Amino acid sequence: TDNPDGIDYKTYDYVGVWGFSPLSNTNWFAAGSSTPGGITDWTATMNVNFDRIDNPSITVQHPVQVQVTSYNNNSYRVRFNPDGPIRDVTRGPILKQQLDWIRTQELSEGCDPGMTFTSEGFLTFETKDLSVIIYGNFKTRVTRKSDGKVIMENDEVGTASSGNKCRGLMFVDRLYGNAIASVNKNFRNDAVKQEGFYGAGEVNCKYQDTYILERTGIAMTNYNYDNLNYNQWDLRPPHHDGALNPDYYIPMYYAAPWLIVNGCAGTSEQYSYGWFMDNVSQSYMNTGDTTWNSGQEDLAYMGAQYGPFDQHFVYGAGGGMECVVTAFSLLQGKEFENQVLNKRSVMPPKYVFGFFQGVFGTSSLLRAHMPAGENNISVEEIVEGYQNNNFPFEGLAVDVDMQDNLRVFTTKGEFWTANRVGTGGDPNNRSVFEWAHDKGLVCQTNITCFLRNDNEGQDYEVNQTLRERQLYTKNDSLTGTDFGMTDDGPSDAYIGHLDYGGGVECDALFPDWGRPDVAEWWGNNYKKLFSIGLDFVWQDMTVPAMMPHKIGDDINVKPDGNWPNADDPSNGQYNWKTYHPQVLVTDMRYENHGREPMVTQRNIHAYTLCESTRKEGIVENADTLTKFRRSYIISRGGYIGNQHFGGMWVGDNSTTSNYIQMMIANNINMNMSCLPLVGSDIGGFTSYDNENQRTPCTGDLMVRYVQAGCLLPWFRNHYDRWIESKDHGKDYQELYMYPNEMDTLRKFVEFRYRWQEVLYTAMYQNAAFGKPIIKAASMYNNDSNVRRAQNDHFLLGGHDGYRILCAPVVWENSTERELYLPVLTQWYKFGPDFDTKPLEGAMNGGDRIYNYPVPQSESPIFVREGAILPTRYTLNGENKSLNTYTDEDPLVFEVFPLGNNRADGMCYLDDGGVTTNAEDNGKFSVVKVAAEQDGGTETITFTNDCYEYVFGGPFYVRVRGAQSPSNIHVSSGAGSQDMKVSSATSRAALFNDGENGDFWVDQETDSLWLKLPNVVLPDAVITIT
Ligand SMILES: *[C@@H]1O[C@@](F)(CO)[C@@H](O)[C@H](O)[C@H]1O
Repeated sequence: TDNPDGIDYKTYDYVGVWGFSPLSNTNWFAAGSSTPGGITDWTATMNVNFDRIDNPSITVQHPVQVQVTSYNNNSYRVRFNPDGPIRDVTRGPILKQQLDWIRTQELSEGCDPGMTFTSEGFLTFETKDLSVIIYGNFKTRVTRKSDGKVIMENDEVGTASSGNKCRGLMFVDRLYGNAIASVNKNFRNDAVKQEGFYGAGEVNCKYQDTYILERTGIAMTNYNYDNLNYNQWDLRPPHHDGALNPDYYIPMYYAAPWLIVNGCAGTSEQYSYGWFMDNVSQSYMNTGDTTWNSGQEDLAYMGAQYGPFDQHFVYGAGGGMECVVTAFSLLQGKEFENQVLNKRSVMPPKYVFGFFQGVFGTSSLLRAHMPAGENNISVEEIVEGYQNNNFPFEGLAVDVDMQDNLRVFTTKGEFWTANRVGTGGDPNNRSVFEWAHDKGLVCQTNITCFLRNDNEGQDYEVNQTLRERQLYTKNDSLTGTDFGMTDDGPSDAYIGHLDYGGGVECDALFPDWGRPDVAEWWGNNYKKLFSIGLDFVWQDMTVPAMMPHKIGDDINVKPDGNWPNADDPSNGQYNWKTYHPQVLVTDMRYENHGREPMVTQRNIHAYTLCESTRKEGIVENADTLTKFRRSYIISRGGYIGNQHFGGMWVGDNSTTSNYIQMMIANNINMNMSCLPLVGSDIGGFTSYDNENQRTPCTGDLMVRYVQAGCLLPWFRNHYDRWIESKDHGKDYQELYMYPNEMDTLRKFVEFRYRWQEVLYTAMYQNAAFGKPIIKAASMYNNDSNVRRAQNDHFLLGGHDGYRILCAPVVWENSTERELYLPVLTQWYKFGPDFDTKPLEGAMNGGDRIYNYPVPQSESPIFVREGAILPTRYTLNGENKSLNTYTDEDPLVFEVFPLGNNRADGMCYLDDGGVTTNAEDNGKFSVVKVAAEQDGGTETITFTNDCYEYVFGGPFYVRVRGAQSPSNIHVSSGAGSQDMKVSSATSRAALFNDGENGDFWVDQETDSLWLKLPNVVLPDAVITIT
């Protein structure tokens, strides 16, 4: 039954950060006083008296829960509901079952937060490193035990004569609105603390000409949006004139109400903590922005258009911002389901780390069946171009082009080898996906939840069963709004419009996700694609991203590009490029709880789509998958918690230097919002040349794009292609189309391929421990200079996740950059060339190099001392896809020069996702290695933490800076032997002809290679004298 809490919904339209202003006080309640309401488990209740700040005699009472969530990881939670009872969400990143599991574990270890009400009514409690006090009006001080330092405090506002009111807890009188807010003191301007705020999902922020990482001193909003180019005109500030650049006040595709605050950076007294307002209505994060009077320099807040109020403060276990990220990912963890592998996120197939190509505007599988049309291309041509030119190349992102007339889950004849649709498994009529398997590729295909509704009487089973089973969103509201209607019906359906431009368009119905039965119906449609050879999913238009529309207009008519605007507001008539926000949706937050207008829950839609694809598509129907039983999702939208469904790409970027800068910042920020497998379209998706949209990306920009993206988790070149029947886009963008740059393009893809295990093992570090793959420079501790370098330096890889430094050039036509090397370690220049020549001399960390040289053919990438990295090569020397590697393609442990006479490395091994036995049954291995120099003796030790996956071929150790040994001894469960010099005199010969127990003195790269049998991998001691 609709609106069960009896809310009066006051706001439906978007409200920019210019119109959200808690610090203006008027009509806001804040916390005035309280009394104790008891403690159950680790949850204290305070009965709080809220007073109206501009009239403190107007008062209301609500219960406020304060809960310790983790003692060891120093986290706690504050929640209340000004609109009804406090309720646990049944879907979302934070679930009570996980909180319960964490509390049960810590209790069994004797953790005691000692939560107590003092006799004065104040609440006090401790965690491992912290001590908290909450006074009568909710004024809060969080103190660090070791030094006494106050690391966080909430904000109070004075009144004329009625006492101080605490702005830590705020909500708008329900006579006037529905918003909520929470305000902290912000020490950004403090000379010593110099607080900086980080995180926030996909927000872009310009400073002068450059896009930057930090999110200090700015007003932001989470409001999932079809935001092509990151600067959609309807998102402009009131009365904005001239061009709109992407910038901090524009919402993006991923909803991330999450910041990590970092102060006293680089000193022994650094502190960090993360702040999450777990709300799925439009939310706001202001880190001290005066613009529009939205906030105040010395305060920070989070808020949202709708309740309930639920926020988490996360300080982490160890020192540094990375520890904040690992603790956040624990709160969202699946330890409560006893995951043997997928604890903090879900492991992809190895092939997800390959190089992919998407094209929007292919018109067939084969050249033989391609319809004639200016600039038409076949999938076949694309594969040829990469394969004939020896690119490492994983396969394809196959767009809505392959579908029958935009009906999702269909294909058309042109995308089969015999030019007609079959049901799969016919060797004389292969699907695009079957044909791609025979080329050694895998594919994703674009799926959205628009179910085409205008079918001209033709049969489309997906839409028909959605109808028949009453599973679509209805056209109901509390406002009597008329969302529109077509001749197709049904008469009570919400009907939207999908618009790809250039006439590529249709009417659609949508699944009402919170209804029981919907998630299962949806997952089952994927059988129709899995059984014809599809490997993984590309999840698009997820807001869901509807054609812009105004109430009263026909379903297929959009308003003037300029509307709405300040002089002519939406006034409850614009759809804000998704559902008209008054539509009653079955509640996605709370099961079996009724319907609410979509305005209350916008930012949960993408998350729920992905969830349903993951559980009911990929997992439930895993039997219908052909070549790889493990699969994955790469989604355009979502909410905090998406890492448990798959990874992300940052939608529709463009082809300029600024988009490279944004790609890098987005990747780092998304990693710290616990979404690690993320990327942006390499080369930019949209056209960029205003005098002729068809102009391709320049050679030099593509090189820089590829260089910047090559060690980022998701690596796909994808673009809008101009073709006769879809006349927007660029002519081409494929790497093989760049003859002058081909050699460079190719060698950075090879470089990535060699480090496939670095990426895959970082991914395991994330699934298991929650460590971000990509590290912000400021995650590197005891360094006072990283913060300056942080826009375009990042780190990754190796046993701790900090063994590789990247500082890619972020400007076209530029052959130098300012380089900063983190201090108290030594660095070695590396990159695609260094595989086949010696290292250069050590570079001293803490060095700043102005105008450091960077030819187009190079990019700045450094390997830290003490690193041992797993590295892969093809046995034959040809470039192949990841998914066609076997254990006979060499695994090689490269030992870089030692740090303090030591080096360390880790490697995760499984079958790559051929089966799901690694995550279902524990079938994986984790090998560690160490090297120690002690006088004239070097010892290299291999150990395992589990060895449940048997690596099937020989493996190597490549020691850099070593030459001829006097003797090498290997000890291992399988007894022990001395090694002998190989008869092989080259690397290809050692790989193919060399015997197990052979070593090779590689003078050309100044390396010693040792070849070892597979049985000594899990446990060995190697003594080099
Ligand atoms: C979804 O939309 C398309 F289908 C067409 O623009 C894709 O090619 C895009 O990458 C994605 O945003």
